Amino acid sequence: WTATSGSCKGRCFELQEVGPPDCRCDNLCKSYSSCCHDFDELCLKTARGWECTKDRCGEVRNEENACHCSEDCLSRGDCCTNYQVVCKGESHWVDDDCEEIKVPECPAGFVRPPLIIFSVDGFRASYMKKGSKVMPNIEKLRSCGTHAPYMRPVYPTKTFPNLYTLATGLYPESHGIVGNSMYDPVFDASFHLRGREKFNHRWWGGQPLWITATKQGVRAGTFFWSVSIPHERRILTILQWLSLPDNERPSVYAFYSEQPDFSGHKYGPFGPEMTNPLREIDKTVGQLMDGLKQLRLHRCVNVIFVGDHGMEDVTCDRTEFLSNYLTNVDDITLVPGTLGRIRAKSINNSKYDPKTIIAALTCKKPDQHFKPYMKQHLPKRLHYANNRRIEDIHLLVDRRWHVARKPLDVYKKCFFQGDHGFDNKVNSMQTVFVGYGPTFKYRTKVPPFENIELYNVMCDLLGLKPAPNNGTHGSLNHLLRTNTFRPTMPDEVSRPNYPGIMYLQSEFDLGCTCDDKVENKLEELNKRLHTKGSTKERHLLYGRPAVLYRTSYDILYHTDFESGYSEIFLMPLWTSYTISKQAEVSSIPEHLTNCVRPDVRVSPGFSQNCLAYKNDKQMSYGFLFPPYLSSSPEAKYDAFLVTNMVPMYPAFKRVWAYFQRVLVKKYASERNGVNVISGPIFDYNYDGLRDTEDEIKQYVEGSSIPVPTHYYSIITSCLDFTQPADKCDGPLSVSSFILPHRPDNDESCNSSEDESKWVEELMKMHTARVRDIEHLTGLDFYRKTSRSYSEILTLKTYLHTYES
Ligand SMILES: *[C@@H]1O[C@H](CO)[C@@H](O[C@@H]2O[C@H](CO)[C@@H](O[C@H]3O[C@H](CO[C@H]4O[C@H](CO)[C@@H](O)[C@H](O[C@H]5O[C@H](CO)[C@@H](O)[C@H](O)[C@@H]5O[C@H]5O[C@H](CO)[C@@H](O)[C@H](O)[C@@H]5O)[C@@H]4O)[C@@H](O)[C@H](O[C@H]4O[C@H](CO)[C@@H](O)[C@H](O)[C@@H]4O[C@H]4O[C@H](CO)[C@@H](O)[C@H](O)[C@@H]4O)[C@@H]3O)[C@H](O)[C@H]2NC(C)=O)[C@H](O)[C@H]1NC(C)=O
Ligand SMILES: COc1cc(-c2cnc(COc3cc(Cl)c(C#N)cc3C(C)(C)C)n2C)ncn1
Ligand SMILES: [Ca+2]
Ligand SMILES: [Ca+2]
Ligand SMILES: [K+]
Ligand code: NA
Repeated sequence: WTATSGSCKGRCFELQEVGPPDCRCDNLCKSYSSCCHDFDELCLKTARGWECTKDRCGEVRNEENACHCSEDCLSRGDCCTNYQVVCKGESHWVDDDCEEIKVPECPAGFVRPPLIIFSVDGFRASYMKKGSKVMPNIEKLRSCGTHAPYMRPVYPTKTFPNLYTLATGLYPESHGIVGNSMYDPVFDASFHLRGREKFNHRWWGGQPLWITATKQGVRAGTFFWSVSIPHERRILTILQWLSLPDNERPSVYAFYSEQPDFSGHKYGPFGPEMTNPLREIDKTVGQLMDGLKQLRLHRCVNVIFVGDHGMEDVTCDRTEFLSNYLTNVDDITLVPGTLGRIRAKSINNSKYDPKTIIAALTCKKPDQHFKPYMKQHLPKRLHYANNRRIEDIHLLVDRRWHVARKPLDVYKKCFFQGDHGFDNKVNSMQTVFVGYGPTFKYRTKVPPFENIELYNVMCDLLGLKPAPNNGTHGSLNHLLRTNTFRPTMPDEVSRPNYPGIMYLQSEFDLGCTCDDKVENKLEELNKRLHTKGSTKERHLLYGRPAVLYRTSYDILYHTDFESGYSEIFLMPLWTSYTISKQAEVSSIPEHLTNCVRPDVRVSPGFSQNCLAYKNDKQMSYGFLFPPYLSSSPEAKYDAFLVTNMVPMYPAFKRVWAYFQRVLVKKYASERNGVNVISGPIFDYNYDGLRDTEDEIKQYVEGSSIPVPTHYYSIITSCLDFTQPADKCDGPLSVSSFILPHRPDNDESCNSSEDESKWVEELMKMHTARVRDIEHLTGLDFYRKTSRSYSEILTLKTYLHTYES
């Protein structure tokens, strides 16, 4: 209950919120039913519209007007945005030539260039090019400032998850806004797009930019705009705040547009009806830039023009129904649409079985336009699992489709021709970034990057220290003319041991055999050189990875590969090897099929054993350095050391062997050599972070050999592919993956066929950034290169997306 009978006189769009039950006069007031009775009258004026006309020039101030054309308007800070154009012979900002902003040109009293975030809903990346003829203001920001060809959203590619990601630098799983609707099982509460529940603070985790700013003595504008406040009034409000006294004036501001999303849902992304919404957003940008120029701030303020997600063609007839797959369809609740999330209709049911629900949804029709997953089995690049609000069962929906429980859900609610929310790698979901101002570079194109990175940069733009987030601070330094952030490499926590030959063969009782008793002095020093590190410059091209936690591990050198071998997990953390364009693939000789050899540099007690694999009827083993890529018959024996072995499900060895036997050599031929680092990952609590030993839920039967949840590879070459991977003078090129270590290939509907028809497709779906692997391993890669650290940080955030 409010006492709505105070007044907004002299308080319109006040910046501090007055608490109940005073009445309120800010942007939230409508949405809380809490505005003073005179808010519309005083604060939402509309008379005479939003443009000065010649006849109003020099008019006598009439305080009823929406905006002013009177001589006193600039001093009052409330002119119409076109005042100077109509009444003082000035040019619109868009009609002015682009001129480099080498230094901030600010009025006296300005301590720092302000930041304005202009966010647009549903603004698909390709609009920049396809709508260029009708967005002159936007095209000028883009060509004259710093721009990417696209920006990658977060999954799900919905509004509130992406805008709150923009504000926090956090993945949805960490900030808590994991969909546009959410059931929390502790709140027994749903969050939706309509309703007041969304306004409760318990949903919104992390530290958004406006709080970061305020804690550090930098003042912020509203980020939230009530829907009924028209755009022209949002712009005028920002421009009025910008005229406040020095001690009262915010340094950071946001504008949000509901378009072009709103129309895109009705008409599809490139419907003829979309040209007008793009024209109207462009006009709004023009108003802000003309208002900035009037106030002499157009070469002082940093402007970010940024989208939350794109828009795809989606129609009612492209709906998959769970009613066509399940019988028990009334025992579940589905969060439907461009993603699916499934849980139990009633937590009073020990008869609910997720295993059976998954199997009834797996590879059931040939055309099937979705794929079910347990959340921990989703691609690690989505970072979509470590939250109670994300249901255990997830459906990834194909682009252009919907999922729903039953037909009536879709007709007892065709409306719509567009939607979004698909996998964040999908081209139609990509959005926009432009940065314009003294602190951004001039006429610069940068590569596509992820929206999780922008929080750090906005903090940099404002002189703030960012709260802990998921960006990689420094990875976007190349956007900026002046950086206050100079990243440095994390310190190595654990130094390796370099063991020599310390054990006799008969000390090992591993239950392993190898046919290797097949005895020259020219090649007797030569092999000693190899075990001591003589080929190490060829196989370890970027220095050894740094271990960033306390552990015990050994570096092992070999002719063909180098490894960092963990005495705690009884396997390599990493294994590094270079395959030139010229290298040959060979077979595993028949006499060496089951060969496993003790490593005389490593104790029996810190070694794996073959007996356990024999007793474990589910579990088999593979090798991290592949025997197929041995440099010589004699070097091949090094690939069968017990220190190169890793636990692998037979189903997974199909994937791994094809990767090792066919794809590495393909990449070396295409990329003119590759350097490969491979290894295990343990993420049993699916938090995206390296597990400690006491968090492992599965061991090779009867042993202390831990079972990885995933296997990684980082594949690096020269970006200038006229140079070989091992002699590259310049920038690097990388692709990486994190494959799930699964006992079946149910994820791949075509896995009964030859590996050449399904394995690469799987690996593409599980593409990853180097940074994702760093989080999952506690390792730090690329420590010794000739490149700047900033460039290396950009390389570690790169994702190879395999979209056309
Ligand atoms: C993306 O970047 C983010 C941000 O850096 C990072 O997330 C951080 O990861 C840290 C390690 O997992 C974690 O550190 C401590 O967590 C708590 C402190 O938490 C509270 O206080 C902070 C600070 O202001 C809050 O931010 C935090 O918010 C979370 O919880 C809210 C709901 O309560 C929610 O609104 C908000 O969205 C957020 O949710 C997310 O995080 C939680 C975990 O915190 C998840 O469960 C959610 O699903 C959601 O993802 C909290 O309000 C500490 O208490 C921990 O201390 C443990 O572990 C210590 C290890 O050093 C150990 O010394 C202690 O013993 C202690 O153990 C005790 O508790 C155990 C169980 O925790 C118990 O069994 C044990 O026996 C003993 O009693 C952690 O130090 C940060 O909270 C987290 N921040 C955020 C914002 O998520 C991500 O890791 C990256 N992602 C990637 C892939 O890099
Ligand atoms: C049903 O009501 C609605 C209301 C709205 C809505 C109203 N005002 C905004 C802009 O919010 C933002 C704008 C920016 Cl630029 C940033 C940042 N950084 C963050 C936000 C949030 C505060 C976190 C949402 N939105 C999304 N949108 C859909 N539906
Ligand atoms: Ca949106
Ligand atoms: Ca973990
Ligand atoms: K076995
Ligand atoms: Na299959």
